[PDB]
Amino acid sequence: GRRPGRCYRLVRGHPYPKSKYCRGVPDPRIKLFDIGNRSAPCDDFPCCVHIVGLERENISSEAMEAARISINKNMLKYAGKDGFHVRIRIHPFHVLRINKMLLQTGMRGAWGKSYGSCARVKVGQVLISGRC
Amino acid sequence: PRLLKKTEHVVIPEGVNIEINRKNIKVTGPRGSLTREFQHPKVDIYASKLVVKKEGPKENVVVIDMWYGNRRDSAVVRTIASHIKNMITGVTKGYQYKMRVVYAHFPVTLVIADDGKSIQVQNFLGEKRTRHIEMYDGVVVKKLGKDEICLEGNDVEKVSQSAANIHAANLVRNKDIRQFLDGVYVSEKCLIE
Amino acid sequence: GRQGNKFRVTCGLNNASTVNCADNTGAKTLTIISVKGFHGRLNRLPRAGCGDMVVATCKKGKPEYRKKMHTAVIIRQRRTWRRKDGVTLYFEDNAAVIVNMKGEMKGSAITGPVSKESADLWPKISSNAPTIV
Amino acid sequence: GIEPALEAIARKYNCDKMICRRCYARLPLRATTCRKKKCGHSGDLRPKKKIQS
RNA sequence: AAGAAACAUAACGAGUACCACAAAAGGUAUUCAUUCAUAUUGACAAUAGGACGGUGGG
RNA sequence: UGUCGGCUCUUCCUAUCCAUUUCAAGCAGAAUUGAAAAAAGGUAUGAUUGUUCACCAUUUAAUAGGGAACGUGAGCUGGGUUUAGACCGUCGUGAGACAGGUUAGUUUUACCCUACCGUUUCGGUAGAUUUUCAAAGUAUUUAGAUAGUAGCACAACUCAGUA
RNA sequence: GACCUUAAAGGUCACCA
Repeated sequence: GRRPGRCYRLVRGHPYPKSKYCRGVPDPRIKLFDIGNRSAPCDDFPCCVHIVGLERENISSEAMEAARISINKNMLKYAGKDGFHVRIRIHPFHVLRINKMLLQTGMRGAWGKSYGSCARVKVGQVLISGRC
Repeated sequence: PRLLKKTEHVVIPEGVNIEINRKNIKVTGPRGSLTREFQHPKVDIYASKLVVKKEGPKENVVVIDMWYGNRRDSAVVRTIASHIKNMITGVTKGYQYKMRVVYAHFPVTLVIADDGKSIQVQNFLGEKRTRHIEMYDGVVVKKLGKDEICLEGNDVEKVSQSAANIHAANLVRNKDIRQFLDGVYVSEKCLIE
Repeated sequence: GRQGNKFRVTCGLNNASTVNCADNTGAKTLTIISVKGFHGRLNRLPRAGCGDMVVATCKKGKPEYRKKMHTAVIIRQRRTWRRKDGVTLYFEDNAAVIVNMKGEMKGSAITGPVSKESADLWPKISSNAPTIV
Repeated sequence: GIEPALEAIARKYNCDKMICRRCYARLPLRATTCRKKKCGHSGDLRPKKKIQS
């Protein structure tokens, strides 16, 4: 049971990181951010491509993890393990909030609970980069 | 892009006489006459003498010309030229479409009228309904051998559509067409002469 | 298992109509539940005439037939119905015989007259009928 | 009871065509685009499945 | 209110902001532009021919 | 602004259940499954429950999903809910409380305007002048802008125990 | 869900329509 992606797409509110004031935050889906030959010398791979976001929006941790797996499976099949190095350059430091409602419930007197994590990106910000 | 001038030409052979009246070409040959109307408001059809060979002499041609006009319109210049080329071919060496009858178990008997303006397909896949299929004017059916017929005529559009009408009247319905390979199919299309 | 068509026979037997069983199968009476081939309508009750195969339950009979759903054929009815040749006809009581889907009668004998319409529809009933009226 | 010569002309008229995965419509062999307008002129097509035994 | 040039228009497409709605995606649909290759002494499309021997390994 | 459901009746939507026309299948036939055109026509009978819902037994070509002030009470009913009588259980010292259960409980007015259905009365259409013509009145015979629209479905024989 | 208590577990409330 997860809310539609359109609920938490727009960048709203002050940044709300996980700290001593924000407790009970679920672990983000994505844990590995550098994939491929992370130890390859700077001269082996001269090429460079980027994914540049053209929108100011929230990117959930699930979307980054799905993209990380998608590139991993496709790139391993094509260029092999030791022929590419992809680094994800957006981290889920912003924590979303959900106000779950159970009619015996309070109507509007409540402040949301932690729901997930997302990366507040902006226009022209590099999301994922890779060298081959 | 818009083309300043797109042109095409058809070579008129000796036994062919062509007269044009406001995009209405009439072609007369040794096998008869053929009139068609090309109602496109942006083509100029006129007969002239042109050198179309690399080092050949002048010859009577029909020039289909359309001036400044986009690629949607310009495509019709060669379309009309092909129609006129087909019309010349029809009145000199007419077309014929050799259709063949394909059956698995039930034999199909073809009954052709005496004059040849109608056919009759009987016992197609055991069906009791008998198909008639009328023929266009100028198209004549006849029986070549066994399970083979041919439609003779001067206009390819009349001969080709009449041949397709025969095939389209003998379609298998509600059955696997990959297994019940039945009907009348055009084996090949060729010229009488 | 029925053979051929049946002309118009006005249906005087409704849903929940109790008929008699003319067979020798130990079932006495059946009550019609629904009629095979009946085309439904709003608030309409299922209707059966002579020669109509109905679905009925036996509420009176020997234990292997009571409190069960069987299939029967109306052989006679008290409702007056008209033949095509201008003959107006009706019987003394509503009766039926138990047949299956294939049309063979479960019993071996029929007591009382059997109408022509039910006799022609089902060849097995006519063979075991005493008289055909 | 059909000779192989007549098989070729019958199969071509019936079997040797491509099928749009979105139109569902019958398309020629060398086509590269769903011809019908309803399917959006899609670009992914598959050959008609051959019979087998 | 007249003239000018274009991308549209074979469709209930377009048409006076706030305003009375439309998205991701797809298209050998069309227009312009950029980058690369072949562009001729002969590219692409087409018609005609060869497409091979050890080797059951152009 | 009379608050549930059912009964009666009309219309509308298609995100279609059947019938009609097509395309696809891992479609041999039969039975099926996915999709397109199409909303003109059909889409039932009962046991239990106030029920909407649900679950069973049938039948049918099918027994599809929805809107119209959660359509419809000066259209009905009053089963339920929801005053005032009474009973039980739990709670409360008590009066009393209970989305806890049970039983009995008044359903008013159209004669007004419009809508709809039928039905009368009065009024009436501008440009021709061949007296074999033109016009007005009365009467018959016709005419047809527009509006509605109607026929559907199934079964049996033969095809054929054939493909 | 809310309040209370224990070392997750219970206990009381969840009403007028």
